[PDB]
Amino acid sequence: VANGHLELIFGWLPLIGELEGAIEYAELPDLDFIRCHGLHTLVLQSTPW
Amino acid sequence: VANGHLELIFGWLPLIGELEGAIEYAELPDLDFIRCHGLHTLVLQSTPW
Repeated sequence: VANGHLELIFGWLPLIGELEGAIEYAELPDLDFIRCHGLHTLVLQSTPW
Repeated sequence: VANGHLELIFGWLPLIGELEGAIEYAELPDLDFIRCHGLHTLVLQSTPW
């Protein structure tokens, strides 16, 4: 049983490395930019014709 | 007695012939063969879906 379990652990080892490498892919500081806009008006004067 | 025992042993002689023949028959070198099998396995991995 010991020889069968040690072999399985050894075979597991590389997948753990791949998963760890994938973990580092999540902490990459990358993003974009957000924008907004605002307007307002004020009627001044008016007259008929 | 000297003649009777001689006749008796001469009559016993032939039986020793077939007895030695059977003894030789018991030494005949013969035999058959034996053959077997076997199998060991090991799981690799698994994931959900």
